[PDB]
Amino acid sequence: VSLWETVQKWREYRRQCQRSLTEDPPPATDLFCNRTFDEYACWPDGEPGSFVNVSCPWYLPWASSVPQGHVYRFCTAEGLWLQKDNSSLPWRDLSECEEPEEQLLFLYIIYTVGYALSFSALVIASAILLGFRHLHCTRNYIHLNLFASFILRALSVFIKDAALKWMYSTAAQQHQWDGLLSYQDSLSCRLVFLLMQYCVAANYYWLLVEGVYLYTLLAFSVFSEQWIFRLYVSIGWGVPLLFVVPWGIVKYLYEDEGCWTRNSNMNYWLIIRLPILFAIGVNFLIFVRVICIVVSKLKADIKCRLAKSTLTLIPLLGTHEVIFAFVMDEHARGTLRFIKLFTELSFTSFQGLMVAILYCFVNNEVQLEFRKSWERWRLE
Amino acid sequence: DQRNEEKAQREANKKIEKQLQKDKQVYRATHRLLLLGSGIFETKFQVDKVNFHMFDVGAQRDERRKWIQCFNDVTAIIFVVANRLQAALKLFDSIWNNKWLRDTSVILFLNKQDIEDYFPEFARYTTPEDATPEPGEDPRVTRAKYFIRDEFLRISTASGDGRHYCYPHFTNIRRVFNDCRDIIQRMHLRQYELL
Amino acid sequence: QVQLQESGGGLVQPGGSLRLSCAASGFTFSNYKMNWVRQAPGKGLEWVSDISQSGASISYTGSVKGRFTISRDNAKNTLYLQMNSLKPEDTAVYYCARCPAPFTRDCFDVTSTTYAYRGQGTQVTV
Amino acid sequence: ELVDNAVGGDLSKQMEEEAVRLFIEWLKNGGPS
Amino acid sequence: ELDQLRQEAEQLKNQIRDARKACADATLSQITNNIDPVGRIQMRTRRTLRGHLAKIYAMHWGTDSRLLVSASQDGKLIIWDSYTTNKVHAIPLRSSWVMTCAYAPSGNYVACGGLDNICSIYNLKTREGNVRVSRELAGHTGYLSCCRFLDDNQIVTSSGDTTCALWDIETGQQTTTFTGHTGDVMSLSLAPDTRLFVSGACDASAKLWDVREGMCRQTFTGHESDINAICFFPNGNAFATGSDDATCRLFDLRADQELMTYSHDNIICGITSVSFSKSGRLLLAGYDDFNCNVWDALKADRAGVLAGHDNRVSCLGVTDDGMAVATGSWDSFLKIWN
Amino acid sequence: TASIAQARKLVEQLKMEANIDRIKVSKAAADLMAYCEAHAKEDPLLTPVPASENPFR
Repeated sequence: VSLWETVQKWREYRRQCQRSLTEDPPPATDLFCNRTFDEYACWPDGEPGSFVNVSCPWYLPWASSVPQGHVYRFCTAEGLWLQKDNSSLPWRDLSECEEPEEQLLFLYIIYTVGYALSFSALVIASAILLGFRHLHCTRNYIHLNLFASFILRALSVFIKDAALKWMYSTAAQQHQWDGLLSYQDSLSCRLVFLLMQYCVAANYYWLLVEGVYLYTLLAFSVFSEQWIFRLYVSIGWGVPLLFVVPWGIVKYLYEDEGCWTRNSNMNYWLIIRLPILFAIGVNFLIFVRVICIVVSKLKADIKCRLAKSTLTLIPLLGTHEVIFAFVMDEHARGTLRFIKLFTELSFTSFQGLMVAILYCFVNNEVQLEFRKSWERWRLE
Repeated sequence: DQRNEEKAQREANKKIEKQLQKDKQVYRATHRLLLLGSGIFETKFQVDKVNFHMFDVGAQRDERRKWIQCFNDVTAIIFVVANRLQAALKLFDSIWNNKWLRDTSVILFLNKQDIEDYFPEFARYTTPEDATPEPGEDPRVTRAKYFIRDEFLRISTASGDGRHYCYPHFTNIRRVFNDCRDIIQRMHLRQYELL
Repeated sequence: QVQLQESGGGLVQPGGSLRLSCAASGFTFSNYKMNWVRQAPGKGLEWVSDISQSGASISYTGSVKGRFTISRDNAKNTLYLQMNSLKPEDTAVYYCARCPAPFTRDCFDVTSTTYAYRGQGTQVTV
Repeated sequence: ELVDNAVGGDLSKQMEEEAVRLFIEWLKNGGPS
Repeated sequence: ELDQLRQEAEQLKNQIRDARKACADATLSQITNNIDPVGRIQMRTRRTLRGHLAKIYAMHWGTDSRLLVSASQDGKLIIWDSYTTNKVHAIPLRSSWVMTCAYAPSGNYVACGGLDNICSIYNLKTREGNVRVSRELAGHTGYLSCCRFLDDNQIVTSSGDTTCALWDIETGQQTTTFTGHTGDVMSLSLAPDTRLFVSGACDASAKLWDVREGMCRQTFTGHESDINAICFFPNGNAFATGSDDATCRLFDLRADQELMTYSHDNIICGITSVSFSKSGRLLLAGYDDFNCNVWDALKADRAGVLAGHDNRVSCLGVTDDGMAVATGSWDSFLKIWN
Repeated sequence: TASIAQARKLVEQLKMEANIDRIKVSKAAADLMAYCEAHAKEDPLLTPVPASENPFR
């Protein structure tokens, strides 16, 4: 099933029909219902008073399931067919060959709501961090870049949603096939999806960058600040682009078939997929080391403190992403997939909200700054 | 005139900013330490490429309240001891309960292992059997050593609240190095609000 | 003008109930954690006891446990020390002292090189 | 495992199937309008 | 001998108290109630000098008012340009700890005192090259708390082992020594005629010192705790002192006792620095609860609060022309207020 | 004899300081009030200064 393929097949079928129209001789001398083509089925010479049959046309997607049907019309004695109504076209017989929504709808609604809520919370959090100007620090730079990466991912998914929604159903109900085909040829499709893939890869690598920075501070504790910060920023923005660009070149040159959303060959998509897995694995390793160190310091009550620390740690590092990516994949073959997909979608969509919420409410420094500034504002 | 002076001021300000950046790098590399048992004596050393400048007060008058306030910025205070023990305990309590020293961790060294007369609470004392006594010694020395350590711990635990910690040790550089690494790691965990 | 005066002391039979009273003039009494410091002859100054801003937190030296009682009244603004069952080797001059800042817990007044706010002391002979 | 990519592919395929059905209906009902 | 001498001292102190009480006819509030109050004027931060790393312990303006000197604990002495927020000269310090800085009235000399018992003098002109240590005054045995210049050649220093000293630079020795207190001499201020310098110490004593004679003429005992910082009234007839009992007191030189006390019940933190405005109707006091309350000097009211800082304010300076107030705190920021 | 020597210096200082005259408080307080009134015109914190004269703007 492909709209592009269907349009090309229909146009070729129309051309072949025109060829038949060109080379067919005149009918039976000289009163006959005229040879015709009603843009679905190509008709031969019609004898007056006969039902005339052609195959169910090959350009249909489900034509091979009903080859035993035909189309039929009746020619009346006046040299015009069984019209049955004056204004309309003659009789037609499409009956011989004519032929989960709720789940995907609900998933679409919940992730769009999660991304919108996360987008608003992160925008407010970013403004709060920038405005105070006293929390300005290197880890706060890392947090600001992480929040910006989440904002880019939300914008990318909203742009993909708008472009895709406009593409198929809305344009067809507004009956804009010339425009739909023009966008199909347009490189805006060949770039929006690249932007979406770059934003997702940027989000995962920024999660890695914050994890490596935390491990760097705890383990090593000695570094040169300007070079290290430039290196982290360069790795976080640069390397997702570094992986995305060969995938884009491979897709554009080798396939470029319709819009890229199909993701037909898995081997080509492996190139982008594997670095995300590597980032997830490194982040999980860092998580295990940090949990070990925290437990050792706490031991040197305990369950409650450990539970609070691990719960706070999981949104900022993607432990849920690690477990879903590897354990809950189950060779990507499990039925009742919906539950797994629903849980993963909710966690990913709400991760931005959870990370923003921890800083907004739990963080003592932010709360103290809010109280101090609010008191000054109320006084003056 | 004006263009030349503004451009020259930009160049001078940038040169001074670069010098401050170099100083910031070396300053963050440095872990200051305070040792209290020329007005100030400096001991510089490095263990595994990490630079420790240790400062010992020189000819400073014995009243301590004014000048100690400057030392809140330090990473850790090395506190070495040897009715002398009661005076050392009162001093440690004063350092611990100060309004400005709440962020500094105190590292404690028990030099000159011991007495028994000054402490009539010592007769009711039992050895902490969670702790491992160092072998080849005197049970009275071990009992007194842990007794003094427990007195420092009871002073420490009063309104500690995790702002700063006390490490008790026995008699040396590696122990200070490990304790400083511990303090830095606890401080970083506090920044991320894991603890 | 801040001065701490001490009334009492003198010869006592060993074991005798001798009381030391410190009178505070020149400051608000209710804010300062005030302590007793004694100097034995031929010996540096050593802290004895302290009582907090209210009268709740009371501490002693190990050698004087259970024999000395320290009590403070705000209205008569007096630091009152009660000594019971005295001993001849623990004879000394007794200095009333004040920790130097209001509303705090720490103190730095053991210093023999003229801490600025202690009293002048009374000889107490056993 | 990119969760959004997987959701997007399924949603796009369902939408595409609906679009093809609409196109076939348009051809039958009107031709080029 | 001690008992009779103590009795004589008690009698004489009683005579001094009785004499001051007889000379006391009123309070300043009784006569000055009929003046218009300031009302409230809050100030706005105009400049923010962020170049230091460690805490800013002391700042000193210049007579030009274009330039201020600030000393941190990271061993950096920086001569800021307050109008165009630039760093004119940044100087390395031999010792990390520096508890005072002083800038000369010629703008050619910068004096910094630390815990290292060595006052240093930096020449600024230096046609040969960089700013460099020229002559260092090393006589004290305690620490150096504050230092001030009389001229380019003679500098008065307040030690921390009770002895204020007057220093000559080109010789290098103490011309005279002042031995009055029984405590750590925290801060000294200079009279506008530069003949008399008050001294603040930790025995709650303020003393008036004559520079050429070397004796303490008067003693002001009105505080309950140690005196952090002291500032003259800008003519030379009174001065204000800041202490750790949350009291700023105004002391009179010729009536020899305290005119007024600035203390409210909501303030339980120590004063770190006191300064006056240009006219003297405003008394500026840095406090330890992270803000700088402004006091109406004749009416004992809080005119306003300077609450921009985030940590303990350590130093506070007012320009000679009175245009701005620059506070320095332990968060490594100099905020300039108007 | 160091203690008694310092105490003698303390007594001599008290004797020297006791002798000096003391003006009544009202006259000196009037002097401070007059100084504040005289210089109240030119005080940039007491009397507000617009953006024109202000170098800090």
